[PDB]
Amino acid sequence: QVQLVESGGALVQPGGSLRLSCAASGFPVNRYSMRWYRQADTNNDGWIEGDELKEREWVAGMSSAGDRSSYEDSVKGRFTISRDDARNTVYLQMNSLKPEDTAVYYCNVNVGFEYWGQGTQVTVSS
Ligand SMILES: [Tb+3]
Repeated sequence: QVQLVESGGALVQPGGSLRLSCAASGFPVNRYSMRWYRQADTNNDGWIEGDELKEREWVAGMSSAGDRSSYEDSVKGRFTISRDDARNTVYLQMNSLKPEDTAVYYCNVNVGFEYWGQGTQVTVSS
């Protein structure tokens, strides 16, 4: 069936870089637009909990043909979305990471229903 599996989350120092992956099963990533979302840690405790789990912040997206990408303002220039069609995987490159980027990151596709993966956490902290 349709499945999305995020990986690559880690603890990173401020200013650091990371690449997240979203491995898709059940459909081809080069036939669907794919998006990254996050649920951020808004109370600076290093956890995503409670009302933080009721949020839906769009981070980045790329079109099915691969020729149109978009980013939320707060990450423009710092993050880059790409994909590897052979690995059926979408990536999110992060640079110049900030504490405000601490969040669980989720990839998303619409295959006749709206689907999100189980998420991977990035923590930006000292
Ligand atoms: Tb929290």
